[PDB]
Amino acid sequence: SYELTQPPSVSVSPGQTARITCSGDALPKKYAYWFQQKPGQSPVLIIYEDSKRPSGIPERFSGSSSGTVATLTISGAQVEDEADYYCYSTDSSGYHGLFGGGTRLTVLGQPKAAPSVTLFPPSSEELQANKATLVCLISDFYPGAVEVAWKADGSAVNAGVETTKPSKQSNNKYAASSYLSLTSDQWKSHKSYSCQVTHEGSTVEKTVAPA
Amino acid sequence: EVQLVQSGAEVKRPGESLKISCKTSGYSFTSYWISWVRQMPGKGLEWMGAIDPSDSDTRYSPSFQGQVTISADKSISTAYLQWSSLKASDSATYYCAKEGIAARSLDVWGRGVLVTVSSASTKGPSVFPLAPSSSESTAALGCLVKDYFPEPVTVSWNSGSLTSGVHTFPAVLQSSGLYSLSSVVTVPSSSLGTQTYVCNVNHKPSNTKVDKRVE
Repeated sequence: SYELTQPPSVSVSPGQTARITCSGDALPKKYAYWFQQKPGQSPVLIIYEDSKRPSGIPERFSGSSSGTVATLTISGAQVEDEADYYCYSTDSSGYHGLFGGGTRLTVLGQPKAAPSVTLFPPSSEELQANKATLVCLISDFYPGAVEVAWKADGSAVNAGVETTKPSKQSNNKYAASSYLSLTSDQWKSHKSYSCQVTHEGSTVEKTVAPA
Repeated sequence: EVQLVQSGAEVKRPGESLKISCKTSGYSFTSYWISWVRQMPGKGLEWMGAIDPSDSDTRYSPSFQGQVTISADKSISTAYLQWSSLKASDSATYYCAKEGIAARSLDVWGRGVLVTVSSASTKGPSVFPLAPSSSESTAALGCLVKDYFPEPVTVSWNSGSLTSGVHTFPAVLQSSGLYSLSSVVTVPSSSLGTQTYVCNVNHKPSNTKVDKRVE
Protein backbone atom coordinates (compact mmCIF):
# COMPACT_ATOMS: atom_id res chain seq x y z
CA SER A 1 0.00 0.00 0.00
CA TYR A 2 1.02 3.61 0.65
CA GLU A 3 3.48 4.39 3.44
CA LEU A 4 5.20 7.32 5.11
CA THR A 5 8.82 6.47 5.97
CA GLN A 6 10.74 8.14 8.80
CA PRO A 7 14.14 7.43 10.34
CA PRO A 8 13.60 5.47 13.56
CA SER A 9 15.95 7.70 15.56
CA VAL A 10 17.72 11.06 15.37
CA SER A 11 20.23 12.39 17.91
CA VAL A 12 21.10 16.06 18.42
CA SER A 13 23.16 18.02 20.88
CA PRO A 14 21.45 20.92 22.70
CA GLY A 15 21.50 24.08 20.62
CA GLN A 16 22.05 22.18 17.37
CA THR A 17 19.54 21.81 14.56
CA ALA A 18 17.66 18.53 14.16
CA ARG A 19 16.02 17.48 10.90
CA ILE A 20 13.41 14.71 10.85
CA THR A 21 12.38 13.47 7.41
CA CYS A 22 9.18 11.84 6.19
CA SER A 23 9.05 10.24 2.74
CA GLY A 24 5.81 9.57 0.85
CA ASP A 25 4.72 9.24 -2.79
CA ALA A 26 1.80 11.66 -2.44
CA LEU A 27 3.59 14.39 -0.46
CA PRO A 28 4.19 16.45 -3.67
CA LYS A 29 0.40 16.83 -3.86
CA LYS A 30 -0.77 16.52 -0.22
CA TYR A 31 -0.22 18.43 3.01
CA ALA A 32 2.00 16.95 5.70
CA TYR A 33 1.34 17.33 9.43
CA TRP A 34 3.70 16.82 12.36
CA PHE A 35 2.80 15.52 15.82
CA GLN A 36 4.96 15.44 18.95
CA GLN A 37 4.33 12.70 21.51
CA LYS A 38 5.83 12.46 24.99
CA PRO A 39 5.41 9.40 27.25
CA GLY A 40 1.95 8.89 28.72
CA GLN A 41 0.57 11.83 26.73
CA SER A 42 -1.60 12.32 23.66
CA PRO A 43 0.03 13.64 20.46
CA VAL A 44 0.41 17.40 20.04
CA LEU A 45 0.20 19.14 16.66
CA ILE A 46 3.46 20.95 15.85
CA ILE A 47 3.18 21.74 12.12
CA TYR A 48 0.14 21.66 9.86
CA GLU A 49 -0.21 22.08 6.09
CA ASP A 50 3.52 21.42 5.48
CA SER A 51 4.80 24.62 7.07
CA LYS A 52 2.23 26.35 9.33
CA ARG A 53 2.72 26.62 13.10
CA PRO A 54 -0.21 26.51 15.53
CA SER A 55 -0.55 29.15 18.24
CA GLY A 56 1.83 28.54 21.13
CA ILE A 57 4.22 26.12 19.38
CA PRO A 58 7.84 27.30 19.89
CA GLU A 59 9.37 29.34 17.06
CA ARG A 60 12.18 26.79 16.64
CA PHE A 61 9.83 24.26 14.99
CA SER A 62 9.45 24.72 11.23
CA GLY A 63 8.18 22.51 8.43
CA SER A 64 8.81 22.13 4.73
CA SER A 65 8.02 19.69 1.93
CA SER A 66 10.23 19.17 -1.13
CA GLY A 67 9.53 16.42 -3.61
CA THR A 68 8.47 13.28 -1.77
CA VAL A 69 10.16 14.33 1.51
CA ALA A 70 8.63 16.43 4.28
CA THR A 71 11.05 17.70 6.92
CA LEU A 72 10.50 18.89 10.47
CA THR A 73 13.37 21.21 11.41
CA ILE A 74 14.09 21.96 15.07
CA SER A 75 16.54 24.86 15.23
CA GLY A 76 18.48 25.02 18.48
CA ALA A 77 17.01 21.84 19.94
CA GLN A 78 16.25 21.83 23.66
CA VAL A 79 16.12 18.91 26.08
CA GLU A 80 12.36 19.46 26.39
CA ASP A 81 12.11 18.68 22.65
CA GLU A 82 13.07 15.06 23.33
CA ALA A 83 10.03 13.08 22.15
CA ASP A 84 8.67 10.90 19.37
CA TYR A 85 7.70 12.81 16.23
CA TYR A 86 5.12 11.49 13.76
CA CYS A 87 4.38 12.82 10.31
CA TYR A 88 0.82 12.46 9.06
CA SER A 89 -0.84 12.85 5.68
CA THR A 90 -3.34 11.06 3.45
CA ASP A 91 -3.28 8.57 0.62
CA SER A 92 -3.42 9.97 -2.91
CA SER A 93 -7.23 9.92 -2.89
CA GLY A 94 -7.35 12.03 0.28
CA TYR A 95 -9.90 9.77 1.98
CA HIS A 96 -7.59 7.88 4.38
CA GLY A 97 -5.19 9.18 7.00
CA LEU A 98 -1.69 7.77 7.38
CA PHE A 99 1.08 8.16 9.96
CA GLY A 100 4.77 7.71 9.45
CA GLY A 101 6.49 5.14 11.63
CA GLY A 102 7.73 7.83 14.02
CA THR A 103 11.16 9.19 14.90
CA ARG A 104 12.61 9.11 18.41
CA LEU A 105 14.48 12.38 18.93
CA THR A 106 17.28 12.11 21.49
CA VAL A 107 18.62 15.42 22.83
CA LEU A 108 21.86 14.54 24.57
CA GLY A 109 22.73 17.28 27.06
CA GLN A 110 24.40 15.00 29.58
CA PRO A 111 27.62 12.98 29.27
CA LYS A 112 27.62 9.37 28.16
CA ALA A 113 27.40 7.03 31.15
CA ALA A 114 28.29 3.35 31.22
CA PRO A 115 25.75 0.91 32.70
CA SER A 116 25.99 -0.58 36.17
CA VAL A 117 25.14 -4.29 35.90
CA THR A 118 24.16 -6.72 38.66
CA LEU A 119 23.52 -10.41 37.89
CA PHE A 120 21.77 -12.65 40.44
CA PRO A 121 21.85 -16.46 40.43
CA PRO A 122 18.63 -18.41 41.08
CA SER A 123 17.35 -18.67 44.62
CA SER A 124 17.33 -22.04 46.36
CA GLU A 125 13.53 -21.75 46.70
CA GLU A 126 13.10 -21.48 42.93
CA LEU A 127 15.64 -24.27 42.35
CA GLN A 128 13.68 -26.53 44.70
CA ALA A 129 10.74 -25.95 42.33
CA ASN A 130 12.99 -27.16 39.48
CA LYS A 131 13.24 -23.67 37.95
CA ALA A 132 16.11 -21.20 37.63
CA THR A 133 15.64 -17.55 36.64
CA LEU A 134 18.79 -15.47 36.13
CA VAL A 135 18.18 -11.76 36.78
CA CYS A 136 20.35 -9.15 35.06
CA LEU A 137 19.69 -5.61 36.31
CA ILE A 138 21.07 -2.65 34.35
CA SER A 139 21.06 0.94 35.61
CA ASP A 140 22.49 4.45 35.25
CA PHE A 141 23.23 4.35 31.58
CA TYR A 142 23.11 7.23 29.09
CA PRO A 143 21.98 7.46 26.32
CA GLY A 144 19.02 5.14 26.78
CA ALA A 145 19.90 2.27 24.45
CA VAL A 146 21.47 -1.11 25.23
CA GLU A 147 21.76 -4.56 23.69
CA VAL A 148 21.72 -7.62 25.95
CA ALA A 149 22.94 -11.13 25.12
CA TRP A 150 23.45 -14.23 27.25
CA LYS A 151 26.10 -16.94 27.13
CA ALA A 152 26.39 -20.39 28.69
CA ASP A 153 29.95 -21.77 28.94
CA GLY A 154 30.87 -19.42 26.09
CA SER A 155 28.04 -20.57 23.81
CA ALA A 156 25.16 -18.43 22.60
CA VAL A 157 21.84 -18.66 24.42
CA ASN A 158 19.21 -18.74 21.69
CA ALA A 159 15.96 -18.82 23.69
CA GLY A 160 14.41 -17.90 27.02
CA VAL A 161 15.70 -14.32 27.15
CA GLU A 162 13.26 -11.53 28.00
CA THR A 163 14.64 -7.99 28.03
CA THR A 164 12.88 -4.72 28.77
CA LYS A 165 13.13 -1.53 26.82
CA PRO A 166 15.09 1.19 28.64
CA SER A 167 13.16 3.32 31.11
CA LYS A 168 14.12 6.77 32.28
CA GLN A 169 15.25 7.06 35.90
CA SER A 170 14.77 10.11 38.07
CA ASN A 171 18.32 11.22 37.45
CA ASN A 172 17.71 11.16 33.73
CA LYS A 173 19.78 8.14 33.13
CA TYR A 174 18.22 4.83 32.05
CA ALA A 175 17.52 1.41 33.44
CA ALA A 176 16.63 -1.97 31.95
CA SER A 177 16.53 -5.61 32.97
CA SER A 178 16.99 -8.95 31.27
CA TYR A 179 15.84 -12.39 32.39
CA LEU A 180 17.02 -15.86 31.38
CA SER A 181 14.51 -18.58 32.33
CA LEU A 182 16.09 -22.01 32.81
CA THR A 183 15.21 -25.31 34.39
CA SER A 184 17.11 -26.38 37.48
CA ASP A 185 18.78 -29.13 35.42
CA GLN A 186 19.94 -26.64 32.77
CA TRP A 187 21.41 -24.32 35.42
CA LYS A 188 23.39 -27.20 36.95
CA SER A 189 24.52 -28.47 33.52
CA HIS A 190 26.89 -25.55 32.87
CA LYS A 191 29.92 -24.14 34.63
CA SER A 192 28.79 -20.53 34.23
CA TYR A 193 26.31 -18.15 32.63
CA SER A 194 26.96 -14.56 31.58
CA CYS A 195 24.80 -11.51 30.95
CA GLN A 196 26.41 -9.26 28.32
CA VAL A 197 25.33 -5.62 28.15
CA THR A 198 26.48 -3.58 25.16
CA HIS A 199 26.27 0.22 25.40
CA GLU A 200 27.75 2.75 22.95
CA GLY A 201 29.98 0.16 21.30
CA SER A 202 31.44 -1.42 24.46
CA THR A 203 30.29 -4.33 26.60
CA VAL A 204 30.14 -5.21 30.29
CA GLU A 205 29.69 -8.90 31.15
CA LYS A 206 28.62 -10.31 34.51
CA THR A 207 28.94 -14.02 35.28
CA VAL A 208 27.35 -16.40 37.78
CA ALA A 209 28.19 -20.04 38.47
CA PRO A 210 26.29 -22.85 40.21
CA ALA A 211 27.82 -23.10 43.68
CA GLU B 1 -14.27 24.24 24.68
CA VAL B 2 -14.32 21.06 22.61
CA GLN B 3 -14.19 18.02 24.89
CA LEU B 4 -13.89 14.33 24.05
CA VAL B 5 -14.46 11.90 26.93
CA GLN B 6 -13.52 8.27 26.36
CA SER B 7 -14.66 5.13 28.16
CA GLY B 8 -12.41 3.46 30.72
CA ALA B 9 -9.61 0.91 30.53
CA GLU B 10 -10.46 -2.61 29.36
CA VAL B 11 -8.85 -6.02 29.87
CA LYS B 12 -10.22 -8.56 27.40
CA ARG B 13 -9.33 -12.01 26.08
CA PRO B 14 -8.77 -12.98 22.42
CA GLY B 15 -12.08 -13.74 20.74
CA GLU B 16 -14.13 -11.54 23.08
CA SER B 17 -16.22 -8.63 21.84
CA LEU B 18 -15.55 -5.02 22.80
CA LYS B 19 -17.22 -1.65 22.21
CA ILE B 20 -15.49 1.54 23.34
CA SER B 21 -16.99 5.01 23.27
CA CYS B 22 -16.15 8.67 22.76
CA LYS B 23 -18.66 11.25 24.02
CA THR B 24 -18.14 14.77 22.69
CA SER B 25 -19.30 18.24 23.70
CA GLY B 26 -18.61 21.87 22.87
CA TYR B 27 -19.34 21.64 19.13
CA SER B 28 -21.88 20.34 16.62
CA PHE B 29 -21.40 16.56 16.81
CA THR B 30 -22.94 15.83 13.40
CA SER B 31 -20.97 18.58 11.61
CA TYR B 32 -17.52 16.92 11.78
CA TRP B 33 -16.03 13.52 11.08
CA ILE B 34 -14.63 11.51 14.00
CA SER B 35 -11.40 9.57 13.48
CA TRP B 36 -10.10 6.63 15.49
CA VAL B 37 -6.33 6.21 15.99
CA ARG B 38 -4.54 3.44 17.89
CA GLN B 39 -1.06 2.84 19.27
CA MET B 40 0.14 -0.62 20.22
CA PRO B 41 2.58 -0.68 23.18
CA GLY B 42 5.97 0.59 22.06
CA LYS B 43 4.74 1.07 18.48
CA GLY B 44 3.62 3.99 16.32
CA LEU B 45 0.35 5.77 15.73
CA GLU B 46 -2.07 4.12 13.29
CA TRP B 47 -5.06 5.72 11.60
CA MET B 48 -7.87 3.15 11.74
CA GLY B 49 -10.89 4.87 10.21
CA ALA B 50 -13.44 7.63 10.51
CA ILE B 51 -17.20 8.18 10.53
CA ASP B 52 -19.33 11.09 9.31
CA PRO B 53 -22.18 11.36 11.87
CA SER B 54 -24.24 13.42 9.39
CA ASP B 55 -24.88 10.42 7.14
CA SER B 56 -23.15 7.36 8.74
CA ASP B 57 -20.48 7.36 6.02
CA THR B 58 -17.40 5.42 7.12
CA ARG B 59 -13.85 5.16 5.81
CA TYR B 60 -11.32 2.56 6.95
CA SER B 61 -7.61 2.05 6.54
CA PRO B 62 -6.98 -1.06 4.39
CA SER B 63 -5.30 -2.63 7.44
CA PHE B 64 -8.53 -2.39 9.49
CA GLN B 65 -11.36 -2.44 6.91
CA GLY B 66 -13.86 -5.20 7.67
CA GLN B 67 -12.23 -6.12 11.01
CA VAL B 68 -13.67 -3.29 13.16
CA THR B 69 -16.88 -1.28 13.04
CA ILE B 70 -17.16 2.46 13.73
CA SER B 71 -20.59 3.82 14.62
CA ALA B 72 -22.23 6.87 16.18
CA ASP B 73 -25.32 7.86 18.17
CA LYS B 74 -26.15 11.53 17.58
CA SER B 75 -28.77 11.50 20.36
CA ILE B 76 -25.96 11.39 22.93
CA SER B 77 -23.16 12.87 20.76
CA THR B 78 -21.15 9.64 21.08
CA ALA B 79 -18.94 7.77 18.63
CA TYR B 80 -18.01 4.12 19.01
CA LEU B 81 -15.39 1.62 17.91
CA GLN B 82 -16.23 -2.06 18.23
CA TRP B 83 -14.92 -5.56 17.57
CA SER B 84 -16.93 -8.75 17.39
CA SER B 85 -13.81 -10.87 18.04
CA LEU B 86 -10.61 -9.28 19.36
CA LYS B 87 -7.10 -10.37 18.43
CA ALA B 88 -4.24 -10.44 20.93
CA SER B 89 -2.43 -7.86 18.78
CA ASP B 90 -5.35 -5.46 19.41
CA SER B 91 -3.74 -4.47 22.73
CA ALA B 92 -3.32 -0.72 22.25
CA THR B 93 -4.23 2.75 23.39
CA TYR B 94 -7.19 3.91 21.29
CA TYR B 95 -7.83 7.60 20.61
CA CYS B 96 -10.85 9.30 19.14
CA ALA B 97 -10.32 12.63 17.42
CA LYS B 98 -12.62 15.33 16.11
CA GLU B 99 -11.59 16.10 12.55
CA GLY B 100 -10.97 19.56 11.14
CA ILE B 101 -12.35 21.08 7.96
CA ALA B 102 -9.98 19.22 5.65
CA ALA B 103 -10.79 15.53 5.26
CA ARG B 104 -8.71 13.43 7.69
CA SER B 105 -7.20 16.46 9.42
CA LEU B 106 -7.07 15.82 13.17
CA ASP B 107 -8.31 18.70 15.32
CA VAL B 108 -8.99 17.72 18.96
CA TRP B 109 -7.86 14.40 20.48
CA GLY B 110 -9.37 12.33 23.24
CA ARG B 111 -7.11 11.26 26.08
CA GLY B 112 -7.14 7.65 24.89
CA VAL B 113 -8.29 4.39 26.42
CA LEU B 114 -5.95 1.52 27.32
CA VAL B 115 -7.17 -1.81 25.92
CA THR B 116 -5.33 -4.97 26.99
CA VAL B 117 -6.05 -8.18 25.07
CA SER B 118 -4.40 -11.16 26.72
CA SER B 119 -4.87 -14.88 27.30
CA ALA B 120 -3.21 -14.60 30.72
CA SER B 121 -5.37 -15.07 33.78
CA THR B 122 -5.16 -12.79 36.78
CA LYS B 123 -2.39 -14.18 38.96
CA GLY B 124 -0.46 -12.87 41.92
CA PRO B 125 3.32 -13.06 41.76
CA SER B 126 5.66 -15.64 43.17
CA VAL B 127 8.28 -13.67 45.12
CA PHE B 128 11.80 -15.08 45.37
CA PRO B 129 14.74 -13.61 47.31
CA LEU B 130 17.79 -12.28 45.46
CA ALA B 131 21.14 -12.54 47.23
CA PRO B 132 24.78 -12.80 46.13
CA SER B 133 26.70 -16.04 46.42
CA SER B 134 28.12 -16.70 49.88
CA SER B 135 33.09 -8.58 49.12
CA GLU B 136 31.97 -7.55 52.58
CA SER B 137 31.37 -3.92 53.31
CA THR B 138 27.97 -3.72 51.62
CA ALA B 139 25.72 -6.28 49.98
CA ALA B 140 23.10 -6.20 47.22
CA LEU B 141 19.80 -7.85 48.16
CA GLY B 142 16.60 -8.03 46.19
CA CYS B 143 13.33 -9.68 45.29
CA LEU B 144 12.27 -11.34 42.05
CA VAL B 145 8.55 -10.70 41.45
CA LYS B 146 7.73 -13.52 39.04
CA ASP B 147 4.81 -14.36 36.74
CA TYR B 148 1.96 -11.99 37.60
CA PHE B 149 -0.93 -10.48 35.65
CA PRO B 150 -2.09 -7.78 35.10
CA GLU B 151 -0.11 -4.64 35.86
CA PRO B 152 0.59 -2.91 38.21
CA VAL B 153 2.79 -4.03 41.11
CA THR B 154 4.34 -1.79 43.76
CA VAL B 155 7.34 -2.68 45.92
CA SER B 156 8.63 -1.28 49.20
CA TRP B 157 11.33 -2.43 51.60
CA ASN B 158 10.86 -2.84 55.36
CA SER B 159 7.33 -1.40 55.05
CA GLY B 160 8.67 1.76 53.40
CA SER B 161 11.20 2.51 56.15
CA LEU B 162 14.05 1.65 53.75
CA THR B 163 14.22 3.87 50.67
CA SER B 164 17.87 4.88 50.30
CA GLY B 165 19.53 2.88 47.53
CA VAL B 166 16.33 1.10 46.49
CA HIS B 167 15.97 0.48 42.74
CA THR B 168 12.73 -1.12 41.55
CA PHE B 169 12.78 -1.98 37.86
CA PRO B 170 9.86 -1.81 35.43
CA ALA B 171 8.40 -5.18 34.53
CA VAL B 172 9.20 -7.31 31.51
CA LEU B 173 6.24 -8.70 29.57
CA GLN B 174 6.94 -12.34 28.75
CA SER B 175 5.72 -14.22 25.69
CA SER B 176 3.44 -16.14 28.06
CA GLY B 177 1.62 -12.85 28.70
CA LEU B 178 2.76 -12.78 32.33
CA TYR B 179 4.88 -10.02 33.86
CA SER B 180 7.99 -10.16 36.04
CA LEU B 181 9.96 -7.42 37.78
CA SER B 182 12.77 -7.10 40.32
CA SER B 183 13.67 -4.72 43.13
CA VAL B 184 17.17 -4.41 44.60
CA VAL B 185 18.71 -2.52 47.52
CA THR B 186 22.30 -2.11 48.75
CA VAL B 187 22.68 -2.58 52.51
CA PRO B 188 25.62 -2.49 54.92
CA SER B 189 27.12 -5.89 55.67
CA SER B 190 27.42 -4.88 59.33
CA SER B 191 23.61 -4.86 59.40
CA LEU B 192 23.49 -8.34 57.81
CA GLY B 193 22.74 -10.31 60.98
CA THR B 194 21.04 -7.63 63.07
CA GLN B 195 18.94 -5.92 60.35
CA THR B 196 16.16 -7.89 58.71
CA TYR B 197 15.29 -7.03 55.11
CA VAL B 198 11.79 -7.65 53.76
CA CYS B 199 10.41 -6.65 50.37
CA ASN B 200 6.72 -5.79 50.40
CA VAL B 201 5.15 -6.65 47.03
CA ASN B 202 1.60 -5.44 46.44
CA HIS B 203 -0.51 -6.68 43.51
CA LYS B 204 -3.91 -5.02 43.92
CA PRO B 205 -5.42 -6.69 40.78
CA SER B 206 -5.23 -10.09 42.55
CA ASN B 207 -5.73 -8.66 46.07
CA THR B 208 -2.37 -10.19 47.02
CA LYS B 209 0.52 -8.74 49.01
CA VAL B 210 3.71 -10.69 49.73
CA ASP B 211 6.29 -9.76 52.37
CA LYS B 212 9.40 -11.76 51.50
CA ARG B 213 12.28 -11.96 53.97
CA VAL B 214 15.65 -11.79 52.20
CA GLU B 215 18.65 -13.37 53.91
